[PDB]
Amino acid sequence: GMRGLAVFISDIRNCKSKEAEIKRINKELANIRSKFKGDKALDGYSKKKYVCKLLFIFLLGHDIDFGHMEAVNLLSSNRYTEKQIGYLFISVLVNSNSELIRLINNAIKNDLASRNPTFMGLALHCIANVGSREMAEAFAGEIPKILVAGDTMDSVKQSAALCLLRLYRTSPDLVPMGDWTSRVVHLLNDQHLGVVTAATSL
Amino acid sequence: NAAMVFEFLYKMCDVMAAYFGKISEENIKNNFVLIYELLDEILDFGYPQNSETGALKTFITQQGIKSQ
Amino acid sequence: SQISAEIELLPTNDKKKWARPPISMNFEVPFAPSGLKVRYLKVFEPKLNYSDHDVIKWVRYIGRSGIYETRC
Amino acid sequence: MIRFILIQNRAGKTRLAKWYMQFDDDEKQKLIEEVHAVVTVRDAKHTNFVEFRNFKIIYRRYAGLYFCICVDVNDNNLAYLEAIHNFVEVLNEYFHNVCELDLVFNFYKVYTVVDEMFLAGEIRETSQTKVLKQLLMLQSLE
Repeated sequence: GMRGLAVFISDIRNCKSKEAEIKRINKELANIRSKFKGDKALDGYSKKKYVCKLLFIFLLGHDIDFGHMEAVNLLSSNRYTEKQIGYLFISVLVNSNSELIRLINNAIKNDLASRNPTFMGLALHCIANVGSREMAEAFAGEIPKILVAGDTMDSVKQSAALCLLRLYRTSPDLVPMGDWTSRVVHLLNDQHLGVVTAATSL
Repeated sequence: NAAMVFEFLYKMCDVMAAYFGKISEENIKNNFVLIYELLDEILDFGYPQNSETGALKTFITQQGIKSQ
Repeated sequence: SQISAEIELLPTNDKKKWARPPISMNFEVPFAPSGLKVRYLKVFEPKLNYSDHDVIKWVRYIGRSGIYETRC
Repeated sequence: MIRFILIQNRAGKTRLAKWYMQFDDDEKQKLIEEVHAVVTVRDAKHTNFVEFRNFKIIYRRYAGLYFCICVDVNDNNLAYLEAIHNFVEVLNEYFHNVCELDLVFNFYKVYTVVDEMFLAGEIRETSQTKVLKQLLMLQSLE
């Protein structure tokens, strides 16, 4: 469980007119800025709490322009929850940067070189929920490599089908038609039923 | 008569201001019956009858809700 | 904060004495030196009838330093 | 395809904004405001399939929430309404009760449920028991 979010949102909800809310949110932003700069904030859980608080600050209706490198740093972790929060933050906040996009692509490429459905599914959701030219360029030939008749679980198969759908919807010219059509077509006859749903959509 | 409608609207605005202060969503919502009674009394069949405060007080028995 | 300065002096003859000018400092602080503090600021409008709490209010203090002289 | 999913309230606050296509900065707020204005006026004795601009939304009331999926013109109507109901029932059996407080205090869990059953603009999964099993199996693992 997480303790900082409960108290933070509880405080910010039962607030007065926008003046008090703005004062509280700016105080929290200053506190999180001080915590991010220096100090012994190497613990992953503290970064989790700060990133979640900042995400709620953004979703409340205020603009956020910092706390992005320290948030994409969460991806390189073994804890599932940290990866989930990092992927959610990347999906919610999108910025056009050279080093940041390259780092995100490297993290996702490392993620896809795994052997568990959870990490692959999270990476696929991160790819498909935003969409970008860089993601399509660096993963045009990787999603079909998942969808091809390899030893993959059903959930990652559905995720890959929908991710390829999204990439084709956003990057039509970057999707080939190699020797995987004969696999996707026969994938529609596969067992399970959600897999048939994703294959039918694609 | 074009000016008569505007004059009647101004008189109704003054009556509402004297009754429950400034016109707001909450004041209108909380005083539906008062508003219906006021429109029934001040106006009938389209003839804007007298809207004097003394004359309107006798014909109106509803009291509005005030929220400051 | 502590600053230690060693000032070499020319031989000279006499009557210099450095004239002992005062110590001058420049600063600004986020509070009123006179102690003035805003207690309340309410805006009431009878016609429009908007809530006073809905008015966004920002109050900040900047106390500039004039001639801050300390004899030495 | 699904354009966006919203979970609004009676007042107008957006408890979950999930867009599946690139909108502008003020365009999102304008869309939310006009969707709220369209939905709030209607009542139970009305069609749930209200069209606006070049799209159509599928609004469904639940306690104090207005679930709304905006689909394309040619997309089916009833299927996405029942997808909304399925999503609501998965939330109901997940939190053991759906309410604004749980959505506010557990926004990331709501996001992961939405991405579990609504991915890339289409319907990722159509079942409740299997989604719940896969989510519980991915909840004890930390």
